[PDB]
Amino acid sequence: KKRFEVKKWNAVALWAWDIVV
Amino acid sequence: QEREVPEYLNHVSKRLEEEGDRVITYLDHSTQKPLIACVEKQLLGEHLTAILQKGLDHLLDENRVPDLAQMYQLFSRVRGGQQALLQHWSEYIKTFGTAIVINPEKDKDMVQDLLDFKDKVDHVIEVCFQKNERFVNLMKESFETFINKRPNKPAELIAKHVDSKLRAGNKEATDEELERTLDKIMILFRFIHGKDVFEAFYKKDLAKRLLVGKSASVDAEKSMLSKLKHECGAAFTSKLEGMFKDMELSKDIMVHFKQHMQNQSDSGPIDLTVNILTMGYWPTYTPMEVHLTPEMIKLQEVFKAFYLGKHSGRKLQWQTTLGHAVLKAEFKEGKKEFQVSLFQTLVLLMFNEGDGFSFEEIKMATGIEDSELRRTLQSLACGKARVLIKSPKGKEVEDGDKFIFNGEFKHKLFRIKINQIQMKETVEEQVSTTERVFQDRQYQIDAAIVRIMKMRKTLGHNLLVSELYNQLKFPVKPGDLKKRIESLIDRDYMERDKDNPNQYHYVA
Repeated sequence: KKRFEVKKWNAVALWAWDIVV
Repeated sequence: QEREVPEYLNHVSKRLEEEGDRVITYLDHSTQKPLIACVEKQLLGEHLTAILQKGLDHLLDENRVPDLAQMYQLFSRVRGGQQALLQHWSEYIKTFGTAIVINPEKDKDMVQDLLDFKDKVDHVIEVCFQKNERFVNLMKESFETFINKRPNKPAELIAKHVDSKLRAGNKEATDEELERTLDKIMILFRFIHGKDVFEAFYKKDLAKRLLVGKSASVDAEKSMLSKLKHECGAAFTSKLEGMFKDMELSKDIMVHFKQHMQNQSDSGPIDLTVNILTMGYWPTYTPMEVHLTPEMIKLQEVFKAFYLGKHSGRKLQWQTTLGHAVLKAEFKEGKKEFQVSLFQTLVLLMFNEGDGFSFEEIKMATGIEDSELRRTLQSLACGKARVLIKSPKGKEVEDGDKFIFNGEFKHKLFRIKINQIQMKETVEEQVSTTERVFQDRQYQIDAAIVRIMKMRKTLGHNLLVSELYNQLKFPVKPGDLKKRIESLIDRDYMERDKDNPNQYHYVA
């Protein structure tokens, strides 16, 4: 369909704090 | 004074061996021992330095294990010659180790040479010194005295080489050697000091190893967690086990999401994958301003939706650039697949919608910062331009990149893995990953000195240095000692005792 057909997006990330300091 | 030191040593050897049989046949046993005492004084007595500094280190560098064992005999019999052996050869250890790490122009090869000198001195102990232990004492003392002097050239070069040994090749399939050379890593770099910079860099290394490519072995990393747990604090290997537990949490979320799309029956080609982590046990990551194709933003919102469940108390701060991804690539003369990085994946995403973009909206519609995007265009551009083609050629790059995506593309393989970037890093990336340890020792030494003065009120500075050196896994500079003295005075835990920095008190 496109010049790169999207087979895989993969990521690493962080889940973040939510409690007051 | 005529023959060489080894020649004279062999002469001494044979001439002492002559004097036995003189007694054995005809001369007297009770004067054998006076005879050898006198003769050994005549040959080896009073010549325990001019034989034993040069002709020691000369034949150690020449490493003639026969004559090294010969002199080990010929100076383990004698009156005290092994003391001269230990001192001259231990200074030889210090200097012949010191001929590695003090060289700032020769940092491409440091770790292998350190391994080599370690191996050589070990072999000279185990045969040329016949597993005597005094030599081992002088060895370890000399090594640590040496590497207390440069802490943060080695541990970083050592970390890079540890990661280099944690790579998955076709050449190595015996991790036993990598277990044994890993044992040499632990034992030998216990001589190497400044282990907090190695420790944080190993967080960076597991990040760069999981996040692109694959590790040398599962048991290799498990054995390293168990081994680096030793020789440091037991709160110094909490982050690493936290890494592998966070990886197991992300895999469990993966299983949960795949089961929750088992009844939705995915048959589409477009994939989303986020391995989520906590900031307590990992390298810290802050989002940088980058531009994402809006369907990825849709996937970000889907990621929010599946993110908000399962121990809510969770709130987005996402990363969408740090991974690597497999992609099929259209060209002429065949359709092969790329294993590429997100910095380059965005580049390739725009080279679907059109061919003909230029570095202005390549700067903009990616959004990518200059430091990342230059090195992004140092991969598959600045040379080997058959996918991307960049108008400056060579190492030098100017701001005028003009792109037209190429129809032509040739290679003999499928799964075209051209991805240096994320298994590489930049100079100021390393420098900044060091400064996140530099003024991170501040609270460490703050806690240590407040506990010291909460324990002992008076302590001179030349003893504070020693208690800190006892307590910590890195050597603390004299500058940082002034830094913590002044900041403790700023926060009222020190008073200068007797109006000089000779002594202190814990009064505020």
